[PDB]
Amino acid sequence: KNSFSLGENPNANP
Repeated sequence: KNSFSLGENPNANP
């Protein structure tokens, strides 16, 4: 079972 890497966008990013 391949674990997917979540790309979370930074707090208050322009």
